[PDB]
Amino acid sequence: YEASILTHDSSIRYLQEIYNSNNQKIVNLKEKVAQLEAQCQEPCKDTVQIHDITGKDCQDIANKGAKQSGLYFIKPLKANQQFLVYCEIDGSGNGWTVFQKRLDGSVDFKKNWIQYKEGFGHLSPTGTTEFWLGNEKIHLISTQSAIPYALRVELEDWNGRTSTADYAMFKVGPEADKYRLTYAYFAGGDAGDAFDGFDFGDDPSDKFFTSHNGMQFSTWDNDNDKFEGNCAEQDGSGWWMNKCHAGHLNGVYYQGGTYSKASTPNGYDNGIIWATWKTRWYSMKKTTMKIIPFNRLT
Amino acid sequence: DETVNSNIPTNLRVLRSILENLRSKIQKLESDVSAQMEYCRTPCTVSCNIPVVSGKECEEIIRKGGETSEMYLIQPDSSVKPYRVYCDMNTENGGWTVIQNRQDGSVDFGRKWDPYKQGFGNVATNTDGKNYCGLPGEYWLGNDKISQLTRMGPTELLIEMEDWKGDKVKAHYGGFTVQNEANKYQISVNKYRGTAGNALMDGASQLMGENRTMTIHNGMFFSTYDRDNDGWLTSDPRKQCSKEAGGGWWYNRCHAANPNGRYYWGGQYTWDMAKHGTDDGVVWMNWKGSWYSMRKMSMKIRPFFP
Amino acid sequence: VIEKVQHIQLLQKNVRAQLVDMKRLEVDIDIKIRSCRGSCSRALAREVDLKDYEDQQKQLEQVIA
Ligand SMILES: *[C@@H]1O[C@H](CO)[C@@H](O)[C@H](O)[C@H]1NC(C)=O
Ligand SMILES: [Ca+2]
Ligand SMILES: [Ca+2]
Ligand SMILES: [Ca+2]
Repeated sequence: YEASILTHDSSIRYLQEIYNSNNQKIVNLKEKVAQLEAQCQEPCKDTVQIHDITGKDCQDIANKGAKQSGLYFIKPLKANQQFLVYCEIDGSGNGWTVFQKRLDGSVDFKKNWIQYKEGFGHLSPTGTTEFWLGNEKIHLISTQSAIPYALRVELEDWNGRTSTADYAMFKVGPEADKYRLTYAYFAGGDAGDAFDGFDFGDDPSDKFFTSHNGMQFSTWDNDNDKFEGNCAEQDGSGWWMNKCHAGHLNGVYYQGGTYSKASTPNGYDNGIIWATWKTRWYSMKKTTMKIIPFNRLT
Repeated sequence: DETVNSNIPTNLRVLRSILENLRSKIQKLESDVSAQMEYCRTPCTVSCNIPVVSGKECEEIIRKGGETSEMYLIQPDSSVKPYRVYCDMNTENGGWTVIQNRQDGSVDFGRKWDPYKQGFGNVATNTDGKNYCGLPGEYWLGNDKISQLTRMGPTELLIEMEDWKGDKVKAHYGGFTVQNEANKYQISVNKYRGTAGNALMDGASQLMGENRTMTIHNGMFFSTYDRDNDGWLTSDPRKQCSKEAGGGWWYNRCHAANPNGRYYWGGQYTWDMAKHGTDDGVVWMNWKGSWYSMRKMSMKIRPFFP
Repeated sequence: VIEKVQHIQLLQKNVRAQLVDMKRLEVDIDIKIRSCRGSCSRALAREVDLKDYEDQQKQLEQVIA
């Protein structure tokens, strides 16, 4: 209610005590703020990192010292640019360069020539992603000056059962020859030599119509199969088609593994199959294709 | 004296209210900073599995099958190591390499010269439970890298922005080049077309004469608050276009637009909000005027094919 | 002007200055806190109410006159 005009001198001298105090605190606050700004300049930590160790291939790298699987940069001797890959390094010190992977169906494999040439999908440090490295890369790797390579095919059903098929002298040719697939011989494996053909009984030429050694790569937009029609298209994928296949790892990913002829408007057997192991109406749950210098495959 | 002495008391009561009020707002702020300091004892994280397909830049990648907009790895030139970048493969026929992106204020842009040289921010982040980072983070690729990409060959620049009301306009530059560091990353643009307003080449629409001219960025040099290379030729340390907390840009005297300005929430901001009263902040005068901070701002480049 | 009536003129401006200074600190802190979003585990969700600052300012410009 308006007090003595004699208090004003203390009251006035009071608002000053809480004024300078305020400015004081504000200064320390700003300091505190400077410190906060410092703890906020960095970017989020990316779990996925790439190792520095490089080489002509995973083996070359593994030998150099790398000991764990993970993404790496390799550059085969004749390659222009270097390119990222997924290396698998076991205890024995074998660097496997993986170029094909299936495990969930998240990645569509109904791609064209270019994409199959360049590669698609994602690379992951924990080999938990699906992909196709790219015909050109695979080619470069498998045809390094005087280095016999070996291809291992690992399968796995919807029951935790795995199998492997190995091929010695694995090779993939240049685009001039449509990335022709070739190998010297089936180097063994409980998975079964599906690349040699398989007799179904539908025709007397089955074996002939389903062999893969020597077959050129095909995609819907680039027919190179031994069929008057289009294998890659019908199955909706990219692969070394004959007429059409006995072993087909880039097939449609049928969840459950078990599919039938009543799965398409044509009854095609366009799944992830490998005749020697399971029936043609069983699409694998996992699929991995890796290579490594033959002179290392035990 | 008599009644004027009545202001004094009612006056003391006022200030008393404020000084004790602020002293509390301070208390609030202090509390707030201590909390954020604790959340910073640990970082944010990402898991960006790298796509297989790669190339010299986004254009080559899309021509190689990369059709989805996400983070890619590119090796512009064989001398330098491959680096992550975000590729816009949908906007106007895709093949756009993002070199600058603003959208939420998650990243600080008021950095020194070195960081604008190397790059900073977050390129990409993981989208709704996915092993690949399909959304772009806020970032500046880094002067060196931008200089190299634009020189590789004829490069066009696409600038996109959005206001806090959902509106969108674009700024296109048929020709865009940024020189190397020795040349202070001097910028050159041309062949405009768009709806955002040609602020880089012409200058602020609101200005006239030498004023609308001294706000022209084309031909300017790059400056950061710790490295003056602007149009202001004087010794007055108080006239520099880039002050603390301000971003690095191609400042003149001083700007028509600043994609690298402070991220003010809401859009409109005033002189008593700005650290220096100067108007830093994601501006593009030719469309929203002088004191408006965009909600989204991005800079994308693509090899120019006539 | 008497001594006391002159010590007030000083404060009025002082607070007006400290108000602007706080208004600024407020925005600065908001911007910086948000910029921790891209570096730290999380960012303190907040919202500044410039309104109170906008009121205390006028409320003070009037009493100064
Ligand atoms: C340039 O700026 C000065 C100072 O603000 C002003 O006096 C002059 O009128 C401006 N030029 C224009 C746009 O007329
Ligand atoms: Ca055919
Ligand atoms: Ca800074
Ligand atoms: Ca200067």
